[PDB]
Amino acid sequence: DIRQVVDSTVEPLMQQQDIAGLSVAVIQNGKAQYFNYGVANKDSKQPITENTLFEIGSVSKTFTATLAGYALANGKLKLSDPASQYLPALRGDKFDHISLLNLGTYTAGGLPLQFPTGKMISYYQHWKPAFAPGTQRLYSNPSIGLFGHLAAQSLGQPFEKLMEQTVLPKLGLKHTFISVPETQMSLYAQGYDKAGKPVRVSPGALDAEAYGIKTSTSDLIHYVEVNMHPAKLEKPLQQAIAATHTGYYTVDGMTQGLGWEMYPYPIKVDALVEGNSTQMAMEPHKVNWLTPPQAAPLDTLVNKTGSTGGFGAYVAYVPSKGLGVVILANKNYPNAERVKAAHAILSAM
Repeated sequence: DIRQVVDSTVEPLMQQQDIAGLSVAVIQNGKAQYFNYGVANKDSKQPITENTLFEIGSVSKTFTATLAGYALANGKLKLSDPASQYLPALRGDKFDHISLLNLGTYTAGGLPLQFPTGKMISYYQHWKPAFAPGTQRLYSNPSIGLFGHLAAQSLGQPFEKLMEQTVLPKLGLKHTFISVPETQMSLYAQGYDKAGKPVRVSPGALDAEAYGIKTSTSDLIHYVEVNMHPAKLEKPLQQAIAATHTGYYTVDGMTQGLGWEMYPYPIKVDALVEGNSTQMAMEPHKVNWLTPPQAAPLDTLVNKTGSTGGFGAYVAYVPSKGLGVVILANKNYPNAERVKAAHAILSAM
């Protein structure tokens, strides 16, 4: 049944892309299944399992967004608030008329894909917007980076503390980390670059917010499951998850939430791949706001891509169907291949 379709999509994928290790998790009706291939380390030949820890890159962005949503559920913040409101050092002009919403949906006005502490603050102070806030989407790590920081500020605690001592335990995730603890170190997969060379993500400002989470398929498919079915979560988390799956604007058939991107389901794999493409990340796109932001409706696909130097993560699920797939690899292989494989598995389910 499922095990054979997953095997016949991932094995050829892994051979084609020369991936050392791949774990896949699917969920249906609250029930998870794990399909594990290859090795976490090419030297040790440590096998991949659903407890293997991977870097998930920009999928971290959904965790950041849930953190911000938890701050809003607890009255610490409004999405319309100006960013300067939460950081004195940014007061003076610019960030007085850029909203938190703007920062979180990448519409702050031209913040770049990546950074060229307070020296990152200084980056922001010297930054010259290319466009009016709210007019164009430009995928940017510093934008969601500051979104998370500010959301942490509002709650009077540092990002890392909030995430690990508050937000993740309350999601039931005990194998999701910003910093991989010493006892779990051996579970941390080795990442390999385009050439097969080992590499782990390198620290950076507000990395924790943008691309700094690592987790296993077991914890990430659970994350996916409570994002689909939040009714057992405490109320502020429920409200938070509603906030992240709210659509605030459209950009080419894709409707933007907080961290999560959303599409009609079903969708052609071709429509799904072009929505996750290289230029839909690197090119600026004008945005049709939703004058009344739209609560999550049925027949929607939720997905997220995320990459590091040596890792390739992808998440896709359709909440109204209760269907979710997670694929974690210790290779940054192309996005198109990730959605193709996810799409196949979801269909078969």
